[PDB]
Amino acid sequence: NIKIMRLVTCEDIIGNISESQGLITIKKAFVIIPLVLCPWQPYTDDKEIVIDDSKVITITSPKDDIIKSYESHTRVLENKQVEEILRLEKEIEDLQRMKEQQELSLTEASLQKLQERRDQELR
Amino acid sequence: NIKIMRLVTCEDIIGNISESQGLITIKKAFVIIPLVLCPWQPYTDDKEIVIDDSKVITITSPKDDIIKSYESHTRVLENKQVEEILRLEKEIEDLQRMKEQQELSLTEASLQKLQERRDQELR
Amino acid sequence: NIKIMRLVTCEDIIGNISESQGLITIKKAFVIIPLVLCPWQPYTDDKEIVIDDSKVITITSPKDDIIKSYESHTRVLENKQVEEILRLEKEIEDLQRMKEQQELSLTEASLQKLQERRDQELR
Amino acid sequence: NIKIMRLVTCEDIIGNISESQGLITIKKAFVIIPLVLCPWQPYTDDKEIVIDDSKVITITSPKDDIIKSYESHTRVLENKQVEEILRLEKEIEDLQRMKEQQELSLTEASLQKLQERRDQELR
Ligand SMILES: *C1=CC(=O)N(c2ccc3ccc4cccc5ccc2c3c45)C1=O
Ligand SMILES: *C1=CC(=O)N(c2ccc3ccc4cccc5ccc2c3c45)C1=O
Ligand SMILES: *C1=CC(=O)N(c2ccc3ccc4cccc5ccc2c3c45)C1=O
Ligand SMILES: *C1=CC(=O)N(c2ccc3ccc4cccc5ccc2c3c45)C1=O
Ligand SMILES: *C1=CC(=O)N(c2ccc3ccc4cccc5ccc2c3c45)C1=O
Ligand SMILES: *C1=CC(=O)N(c2ccc3ccc4cccc5ccc2c3c45)C1=O
Ligand SMILES: *C1=CC(=O)N(c2ccc3ccc4cccc5ccc2c3c45)C1=O
Ligand SMILES: *C1=CC(=O)N(c2ccc3ccc4cccc5ccc2c3c45)C1=O
Repeated sequence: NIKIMRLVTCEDIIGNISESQGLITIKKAFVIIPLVLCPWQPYTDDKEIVIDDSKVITITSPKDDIIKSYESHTRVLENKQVEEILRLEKEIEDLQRMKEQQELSLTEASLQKLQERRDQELR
Repeated sequence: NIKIMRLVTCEDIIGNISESQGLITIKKAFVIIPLVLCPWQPYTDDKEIVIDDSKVITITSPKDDIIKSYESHTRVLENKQVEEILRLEKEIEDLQRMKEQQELSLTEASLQKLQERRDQELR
Repeated sequence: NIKIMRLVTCEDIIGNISESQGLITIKKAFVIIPLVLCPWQPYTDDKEIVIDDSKVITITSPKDDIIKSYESHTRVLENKQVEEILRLEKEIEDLQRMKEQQELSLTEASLQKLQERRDQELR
Repeated sequence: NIKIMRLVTCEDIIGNISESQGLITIKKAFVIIPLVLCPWQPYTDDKEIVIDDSKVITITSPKDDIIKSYESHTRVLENKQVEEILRLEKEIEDLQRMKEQQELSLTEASLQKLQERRDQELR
């Protein structure tokens, strides 16, 4: 149910909406800058945002081109996210392996000092 | 038993030595460059190195200043190693936490695609 | 309950909120300038601010990084406040001591004139 | 059994070694230039080189990074060799085909003269 929302604060946002008796929920909202798509709330990790219907100006069905652009944007963002996750996987694996290798070639007294220092760190 | 070793290849190396009937073992060897101390074998992680006595020119007891410098050098190296280990601990902890936070705010389909992609990676 | 508030006047403010049936209270509110945190009401000394729910656009849970930055900002502000209080303590103590020392080395007639002048001041 | 060998001629060479009672064999030896890996004996086609143990200074186990670099170097060299073999296969096939085509369009007297000339060549 991809639709365009007009907010009271002269804002146009496209997203997948679900309508209830008094309030509506929106997913993957994007503000439209005359086109440029920008994340509506780049401060939260919530999947959906609830909003009262009293702050609604117009609800409408967008054009096919807008829907296609919205789909492409979301797909590109998700692909970037999964690529970043894979990159972080590889980086953390490499770092852990090299750190373990460094830890292996240590001295008993140095190991005890490291343990005490880490205990003081966590203190 | 900190002592100075003269090798057949015109080399002077100071280290803690243990003498056996045919071969001798050395720990924390350091070549002396006319003074500059350099690691003797910066390619292995072994704690001690065994060497036949037939390749021995002279064994001798060093001066007090040389022993003090050797002790200071070893202590500084060990302190640097433990500091690096602590730094790596902090870095890997931060990276793992941020990666988990990134993983939390994902989509089910994206998570499935990530799982399949990781399986293909390990393939 | 650190949360992000969207006001009707296109404003985003993070703070510790408490929700009631008709109105909500907020503590340590901070406007977000695209990040920069600014005090929401730098004109009042009240600990909490009450606001009707009819002026609410969205309530949401922020990210971990935002919460950490908010905590650090509040802690830094409180530390600055307590340091300023200590500085003022020291300054007023020094000023009072030096003023008392000045008052000690006076003349009886001058003291009477000072008393009359202070009485006229308060008149 | 990838290990580092110190020779009497102030040389460090890494390779896969096999130890016997009096002599040791080494495969894929590589001199280390402070890192740069160079073929130890770029004059022979022998798979393994035998050497007496009396010319041994130190035998040691290298680090994981050195082993990884050695493996990568050997794999790259083998891939280059097989690629060159394939290139030579293609070149010799093309040359033989074109030479046969040239031989086909000849004259009987010219063919006899060619046969006599080749016989004189081999003489
Ligand atoms: C109320 C305050 C404010 O800043 N608003 C606002 C929010 C978003 C936009 C986006 C684009 C745009 C272009 C020209 C003017 C203009 C004015 C105000 C806003 C704008 C905006 C509010 O709605
Ligand atoms: C994210 C993308 C975007 O365009 N944003 C945005 C939305 C509304 C406004 C209103 C006013 C204004 C003034 C100066 C700069 C600026 C930047 C971005 C936005 C602005 C904006 C996003 O928040
Ligand atoms: C045999 C070969 C070689 O290179 N050697 C060698 C090893 C270490 C050193 C250290 C310092 C130094 C100073 C001046 C000359 C010189 C020559 C050779 C070596 C030197 C070296 C061997 O012993
Ligand atoms: C590590 C420290 C050091 O001084 N090394 C060293 C030992 C022997 C030699 C011999 C010859 C030579 C020629 C050019 C450069 C160079 C650098 C370091 C050394 C050299 C050396 C160590 O291996
Ligand atoms: C209404 C009047 C006004 O001035 N508003 C306002 C309040 C705060 C901000 C903060 C940042 C910002 C950036 C770009 C444009 C813009 C417009 C209006 C405001 C802004 C603002 C009102 O909301
Ligand atoms: C305190 C910090 C801050 O950024 N404030 C702030 C909030 C809203 C606005 C809106 C418009 C405007 C125009 C010119 C200057 C200016 C300065 C600060 C603010 C402004 C603002 C605070 O009040
Ligand atoms: C004996 C003669 C000779 O030339 N040696 C020799 C063999 C290999 C190397 C490699 C690198 C290097 C660096 C600095 C000095 C130096 C000296 C001698 C050799 C060196 C070498 C012998 O060992
Ligand atoms: C192959 C690679 C390499 O580095 N080689 C090599 C080994 C030892 C020496 C010793 C002395 C010397 C003097 C001038 C040039 C030169 C080049 C290469 C080597 C040298 C060397 C190989 O043989």
